[PDB]
Amino acid sequence: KKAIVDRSKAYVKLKSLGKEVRDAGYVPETKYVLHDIDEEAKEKALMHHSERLAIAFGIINTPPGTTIRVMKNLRICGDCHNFIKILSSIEDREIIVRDNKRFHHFRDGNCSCGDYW
Ligand SMILES: [Zn+2]
Ligand SMILES: [Zn+2]
Ligand SMILES: [Zn+2]
Repeated sequence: KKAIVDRSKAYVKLKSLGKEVRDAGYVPETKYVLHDIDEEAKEKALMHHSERLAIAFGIINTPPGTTIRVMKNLRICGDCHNFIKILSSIEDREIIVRDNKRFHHFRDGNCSCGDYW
């Protein structure tokens, strides 16, 4: 209930981050979203990938510059990998996403996996 409030705050930050990461050169690859829905809804479906929501929550919940550490039991999709790389170029935080195979260390617009995962 109050946890729904934490989610709400993450979705709000995500919208903000979405605009800035777009300004930084992120272009959402919506050809991936296999639903008979409009382009805006497809872009929202990608923005709402849970690793983005968890990163947005980490950013509002921690002091500026704090390393963000997110764990996802599933592989990070190509679109999230691009989004988080670009976010790491404009947010002065190390962002670490642990997926099913590795620790993706996003720093300064690069990932430690070299985009091969
Ligand atoms: Zn889907
Ligand atoms: Zn994704
Ligand atoms: Zn990576």
